Amino acid sequence: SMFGKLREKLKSFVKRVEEEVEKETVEIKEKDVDKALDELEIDLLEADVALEVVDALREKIKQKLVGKKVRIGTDKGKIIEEAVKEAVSEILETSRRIDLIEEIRKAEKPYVIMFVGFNGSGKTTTIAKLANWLKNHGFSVVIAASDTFRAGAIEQLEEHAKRIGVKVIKHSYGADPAAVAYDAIQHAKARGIDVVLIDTAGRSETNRNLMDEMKKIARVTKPNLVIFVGDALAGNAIVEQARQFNEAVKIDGIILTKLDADARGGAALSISYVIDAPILFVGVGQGYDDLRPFEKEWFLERIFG
Amino acid sequence: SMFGKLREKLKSFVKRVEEEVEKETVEIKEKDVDKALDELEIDLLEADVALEVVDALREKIKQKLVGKKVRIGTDKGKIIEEAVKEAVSEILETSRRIDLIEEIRKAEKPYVIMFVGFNGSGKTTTIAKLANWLKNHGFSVVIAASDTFRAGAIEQLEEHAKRIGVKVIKHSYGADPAAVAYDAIQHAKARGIDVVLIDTAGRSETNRNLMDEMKKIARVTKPNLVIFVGDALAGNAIVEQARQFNEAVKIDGIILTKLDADARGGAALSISYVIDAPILFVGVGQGYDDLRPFEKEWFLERIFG
Amino acid sequence: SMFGKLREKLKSFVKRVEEEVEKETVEIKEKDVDKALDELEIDLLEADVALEVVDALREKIKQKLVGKKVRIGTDKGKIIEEAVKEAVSEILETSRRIDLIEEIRKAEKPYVIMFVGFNGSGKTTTIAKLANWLKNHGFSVVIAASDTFRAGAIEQLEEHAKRIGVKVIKHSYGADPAAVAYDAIQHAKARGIDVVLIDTAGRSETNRNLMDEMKKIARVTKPNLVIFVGDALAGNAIVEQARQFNEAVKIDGIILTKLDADARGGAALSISYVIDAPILFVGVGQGYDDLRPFEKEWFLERIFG
Amino acid sequence: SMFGKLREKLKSFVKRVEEEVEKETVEIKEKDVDKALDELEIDLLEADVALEVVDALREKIKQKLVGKKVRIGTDKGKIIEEAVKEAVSEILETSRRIDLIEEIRKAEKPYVIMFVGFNGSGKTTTIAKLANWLKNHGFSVVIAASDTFRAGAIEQLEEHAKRIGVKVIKHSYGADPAAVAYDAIQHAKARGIDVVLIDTAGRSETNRNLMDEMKKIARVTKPNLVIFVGDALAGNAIVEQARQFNEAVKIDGIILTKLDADARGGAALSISYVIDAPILFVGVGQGYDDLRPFEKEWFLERIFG
Amino acid sequence: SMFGKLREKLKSFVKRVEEEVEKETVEIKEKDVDKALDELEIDLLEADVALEVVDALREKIKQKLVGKKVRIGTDKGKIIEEAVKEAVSEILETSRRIDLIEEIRKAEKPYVIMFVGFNGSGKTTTIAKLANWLKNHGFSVVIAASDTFRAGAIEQLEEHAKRIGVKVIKHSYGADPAAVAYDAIQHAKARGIDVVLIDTAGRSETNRNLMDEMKKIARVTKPNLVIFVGDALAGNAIVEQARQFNEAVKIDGIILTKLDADARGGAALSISYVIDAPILFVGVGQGYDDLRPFEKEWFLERIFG
Amino acid sequence: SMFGKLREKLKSFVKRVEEEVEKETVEIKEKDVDKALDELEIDLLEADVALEVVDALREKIKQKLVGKKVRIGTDKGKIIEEAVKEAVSEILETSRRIDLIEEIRKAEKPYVIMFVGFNGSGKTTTIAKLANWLKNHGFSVVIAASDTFRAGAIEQLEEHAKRIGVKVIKHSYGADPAAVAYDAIQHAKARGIDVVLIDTAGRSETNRNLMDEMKKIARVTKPNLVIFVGDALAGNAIVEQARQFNEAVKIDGIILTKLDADARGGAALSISYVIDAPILFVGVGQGYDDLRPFEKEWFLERIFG
Repeated sequence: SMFGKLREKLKSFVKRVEEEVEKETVEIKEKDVDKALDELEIDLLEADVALEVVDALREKIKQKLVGKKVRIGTDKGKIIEEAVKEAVSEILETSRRIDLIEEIRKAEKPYVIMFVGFNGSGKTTTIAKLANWLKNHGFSVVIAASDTFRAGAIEQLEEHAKRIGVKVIKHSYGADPAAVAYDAIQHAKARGIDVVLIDTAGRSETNRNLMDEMKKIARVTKPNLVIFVGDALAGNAIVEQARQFNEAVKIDGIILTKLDADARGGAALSISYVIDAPILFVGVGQGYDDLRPFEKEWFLERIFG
Repeated sequence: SMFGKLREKLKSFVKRVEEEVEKETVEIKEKDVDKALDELEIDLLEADVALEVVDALREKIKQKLVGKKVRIGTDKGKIIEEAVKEAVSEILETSRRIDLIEEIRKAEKPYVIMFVGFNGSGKTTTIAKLANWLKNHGFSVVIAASDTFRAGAIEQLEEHAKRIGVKVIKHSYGADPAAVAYDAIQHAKARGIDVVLIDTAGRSETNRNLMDEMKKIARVTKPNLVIFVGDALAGNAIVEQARQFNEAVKIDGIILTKLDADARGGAALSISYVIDAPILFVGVGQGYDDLRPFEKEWFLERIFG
Repeated sequence: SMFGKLREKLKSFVKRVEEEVEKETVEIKEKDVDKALDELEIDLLEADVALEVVDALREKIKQKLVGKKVRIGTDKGKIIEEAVKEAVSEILETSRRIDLIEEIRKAEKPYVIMFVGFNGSGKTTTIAKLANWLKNHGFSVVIAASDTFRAGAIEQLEEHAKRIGVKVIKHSYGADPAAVAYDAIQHAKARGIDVVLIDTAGRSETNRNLMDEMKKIARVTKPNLVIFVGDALAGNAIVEQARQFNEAVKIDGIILTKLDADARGGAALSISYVIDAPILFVGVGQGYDDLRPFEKEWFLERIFG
Repeated sequence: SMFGKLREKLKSFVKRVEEEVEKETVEIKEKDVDKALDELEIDLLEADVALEVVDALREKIKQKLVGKKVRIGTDKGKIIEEAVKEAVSEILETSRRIDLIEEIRKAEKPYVIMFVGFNGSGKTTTIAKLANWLKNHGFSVVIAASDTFRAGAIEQLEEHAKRIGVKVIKHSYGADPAAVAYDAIQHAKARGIDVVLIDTAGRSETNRNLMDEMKKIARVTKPNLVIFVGDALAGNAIVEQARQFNEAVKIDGIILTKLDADARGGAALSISYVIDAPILFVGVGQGYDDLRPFEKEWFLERIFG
Repeated sequence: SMFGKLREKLKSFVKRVEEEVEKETVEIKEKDVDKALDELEIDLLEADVALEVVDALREKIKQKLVGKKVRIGTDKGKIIEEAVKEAVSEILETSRRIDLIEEIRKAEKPYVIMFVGFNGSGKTTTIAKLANWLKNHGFSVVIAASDTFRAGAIEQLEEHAKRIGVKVIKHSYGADPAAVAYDAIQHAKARGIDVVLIDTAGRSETNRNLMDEMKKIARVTKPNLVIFVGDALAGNAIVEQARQFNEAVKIDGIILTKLDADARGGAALSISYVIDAPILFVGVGQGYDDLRPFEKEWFLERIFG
Repeated sequence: SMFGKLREKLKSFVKRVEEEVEKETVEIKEKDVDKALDELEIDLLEADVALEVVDALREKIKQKLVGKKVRIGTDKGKIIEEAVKEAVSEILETSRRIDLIEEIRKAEKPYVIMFVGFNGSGKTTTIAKLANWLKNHGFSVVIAASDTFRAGAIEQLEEHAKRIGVKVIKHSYGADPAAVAYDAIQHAKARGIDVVLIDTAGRSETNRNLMDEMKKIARVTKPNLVIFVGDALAGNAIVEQARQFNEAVKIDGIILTKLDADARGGAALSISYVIDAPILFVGVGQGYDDLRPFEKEWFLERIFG
């Protein structure tokens, strides 16, 4: 339940190599892994795995399995499957990890966090849930409603924020996004508020280019942290989405929403490696505590079942 | 908390009439109500109230207040406010009510329900929640995944449906929507399943007009019930959305999502009167039981505080 | 200078018939006019003349010229050219004429005028100029800024209106258009203002269909007069534009802008006949008094030079 | 090779009924055909067969098979397969047939033919090929280039037409389509030309609605025959395309292009029944003689293999 | 009347600092200006002032006011208001000024001027008005109609140009823009004409990218001067518009239209600083002489009232 | 028949220079060629010739004709016309030529060829025709159907490929393009197939940028050869189309389709010079052998007649 397509293709690679070892102590032949890896590349490409992740996986798996001897009679599966597990693990932990709580505590207040992402990414609810998480840890929070052309989205943010006791700074419909965020930062300075979260637009407006707007807000607010948020069910999209954003304003961390429904998993496996930024939180449900700090070992076990 | 703009404008009308009675047993003069009602019309139009609802409100309020005597010394507010309450109540209960459970029990199985609405309406999660509600009442359910160009939306539906034990009938990406629904109906016939719910597209596709597609599915599946679903936060939209749908395929019932965040309320007040269909359920939160059967008196008290 | 293409094609028809009379008292033969009229139809169609106007012209010209004798030696040109002049004149004066000033004087105040047209039609400046014209005639005027998504257009209207002493009623960006117009009508009632002019949107908005919006405003404001405004330089467009509008809300009168630059003239010749509404004013320049009451004889002489 | 999906689903229905007869002189039971027909409906809907054709097929097949006795030992397949063949045949020959050559011979010249269809339908090459076919039969032809915003398409038409000795009437880029066609008709009158073919636009232009333009051309040219052309490979499209066109201007005949590559066949099977117009020619290749007069028996044998 | 929002926010900053000096010879404290400047930044951002202009203003105002002593009893307002005036003045006069008349006189003829800007900028009428201005100064002028897909715009240009005696070089609808401009330059060489003005497209065409087209015309015509034209009422737009253009072809000078109606003023204040090009002319009305050479002191007094 | 506009403008330049020599052994004066070349530049720009080709032509023609003496009485035309012929010839043969057959023979199999181009370019039929050409030369071929969102285009490719005995590798609708191509390369390795041809998308998809997709496929498949295909009738387009593609992935060779209908010829003359890649094949008809290897001398004679 989760990552089925990715898991099934990884298992099919283990079984192919195991066949070669059966027909065949014996040694695992490079020619045999090369062939099976060619089939795996086809499968992973169709499962939304980025090429550079496919290439890194080939490199790691080859280096781990070529030269290896299967003591005749033992359990092949686990030797081969152990190389694959290690390869996958290594591509997850490439990005330098970030301890949000320690970064905030040690920083001069307010710690300001800018969110980027396209509409449908789950950005607005993520911000409310993160505000709640921060408060449960003893931090005060204020939210800047800089998504100024979506009255509906702001109403929804306002309703979630009232419930958990965090203030939303907003101006009138169509206001300048950067002015709203700068306003929230001043308000936070005056009240000794620990963290400012910036809710941004997720689509261009008439003569207001999305990437240009993100650069302006970044220049105006000088964020401590830029977080990309992406919808895991949009497999064929999130990685290219994060590439565009990263190109306008460097991404520090990633949050993936609706991960519990992600039956594929190639994009989720790839994004951290490609963007070179750690996954900080995963959304795994519709309740507030359904935003969990990312746990590598939990992720790995969901991939391998 | 909810319907603030609507409530504030209704209260401002009560206060204006009360002023007239104070400056002024005295009698409440038609000229005085007419004037205050002109100001109310301006206010309700800016709060997304449909004109025909504004007109019905004027007619009812006028008929209830003109000729009425305020015993000098008593409480004016409650006499005037009582007319307004009755007027609003009468526009809510214009549509003939539908008892879903009794309609299903008495019908030949399967009872088939077609949903219509644009993307963003909350249609997909509503269907899962309604399936859950039906099961809690002893009905078996199957879902037809006829929204065949949204792989992400279907994954999400599949995940919710597995959790509550209802089967999803789906075909491959881009399949014919009507064929999927007809497939689910046959499957339901074979297994003695009580209810079939049809999850439809919410946007046009290249050479596949949304309204034309809805007519085809209706003709193919002959639904017992057609339910429009609409997002309450899209005040300026839901009523015109339902008008278009009603025009292609007659709407029997309405479900409004995200009502807990609706700080305005004019559209929600209007939609049943305009479409001449009862509101069956309201979405008031992110949990499954956050889809509640519509309760008129609860609604009225949320409007008047 | 003006209407050159139309004039040149009409003259070319006169010359062709005159040739036939020369080669040939003699009589003007129906076969000869029929042939020359076939060539004229080709020419007028390429000059934006609507088919039903082409057909009416053929019918009138044929009836006027067939059977007619040219006294051999006289001036042919003027006999033939006189039929054409009469035909053109008759298609201009098909619509029942409207005396705006007498309609206003005799009406119960305020007299309300709704304008319709697509952006680029010159609608906004036309309204200011008409307000000025009305004031020069002793009428008080107020303008409703119901084009609520164009901040730039409203600024421009505000600036023109301040200069001539007329008040503009406006709400905030994105407000409900009908509420603004109803507001201006109440304001006019309170101040004894003679005329209300309604400045409307000229393009659809996200989930706000232009024709649907025009019907709502009409229902809310119950205008005495609906005026279509169109840009004469958009030859291939204005007639179809007016057809669409007429279909949603009946057009009473037409104003054509930028007529002084119209080197073609087929559309301007056609529009009144097709819509069955008189041209009330023509825009012939950039100054305020460059909006002139339509004068049939002036128009005819501009066509024939 | 051709119509594989349609054929495979029809065969699968025959085999299901045959199973029922085997497990089971015996008689073919209505309950058995009903069930198998429910599965066929699912299959035909997914193969682009229109519902009303699915319904007519059910009606005919049921009437032909219910009550029928299979003499025990004989060949079931052919009895059942014979009913299906007859049903399919009857839906092909519903429209009254048109003998183009006899219609032209008996008509007053020029016989004018207007073509309608969206770009990509193969309309432009079809017109050239039909012109060639007409000439091989002794008719003179002229082509009106009324697709006036596609310089590339007209160049291609001009090149094909020069090769077969037919004249193309064209004006300058962006000219009025109706004026071009009326021009070609006059030219044809003057030269005693038998047939005029009108090449029309296949997409809307800025302020020039496609259906409105088609009505204008029809009114101006008064065609003897209106031919819809459609691309068979656009299965999910051609029927709705023809519906729209038929709605603006009644369709007399249909030509389907690229039929040799049509591996599906549901739309091609349906279109004549739905539009109530005969298929006149099929395009089965890239050479000029690859436009063949439609032959019902050839079509049937391609469907059944 | 003009620049009200900008003026009101600048005045509100003066009053805040003056309060601090009152509550408080005294000295003006940096902490006090810093605070008030933070509020000013919020206000100027919402008034369309570009960030780099906000930053330059902060830098200049701080440097001018910090350390300054208010002789107790004197007029504070004027000391503070004088710093602000100087700051604003310095951001206006950052770009090196251009004397158009002297540049033309001293140049080898023809002096060629290319205009860039999006449709709605007022580009076409600006060119006619500038041609008139040049002629009033003794220069001969020719206009290249390189906006070849807007027949309406060219008609309007032709009409204005005939009135003032300047020739328009134009080709047929849809012609190559660069060929038209090169044609006008040759024509000017042959007739000893002093100045060529190039009227360009203001929107992309099917497969004709606007910026790519501007580079081609620049390469073909080698202009002496490139002028950006922008509509002042499009506050949220002109600066980004000029950035894009500047990026494809370097801008030498700016003309702002409809400045008399500009009730905001932040964009108009910013554009010269951001683009590093002087404002050459302002449009302040609908008559020909309503295009005025830019006058810094007039501008400043309109800002401060 | 072909290249008429280009030829006519080149001839008009020869005649102008010849006039100068007549009015005038005499010598051909640089001033005379300069003038006539200015007129030629206007003409070639309007015929879709790229500026850098216009510039190279001027440079070559000037160098060849200036200083040249016409022996008085001889044939001027041929001396001048000979310079022009040489100039045109030199711009055609600027790109280093490619012998496809020798490149394939000498390469390690499979030789992989990636095609790029926008829809409507004739890419899909070109690939089938090239496959046929390769087979007639003794090479085995496989086609990768990487244009995965066009079911119709793939059906057509499948039908052409079956006829000539080449296999098409395809996956399901909407599959990952790069995975399909990598699949075809593995299949080719296993069967000893000489050449792999990659059929790519020609338009962007929702969140799948065309140029980004082309880079991915190139990275995944490491093609030996990248071929741009372009439609000659799209004069105003192909050169900019090839520029964009070249920018994402370097173009090695060009194929121009529908050249037999190209009545203009400026773009076809320019493209090789601008892209710095040879034309490998021209499409001159609808049959398979209507894809001809490019022949410079044949091309030149078609240009000059």
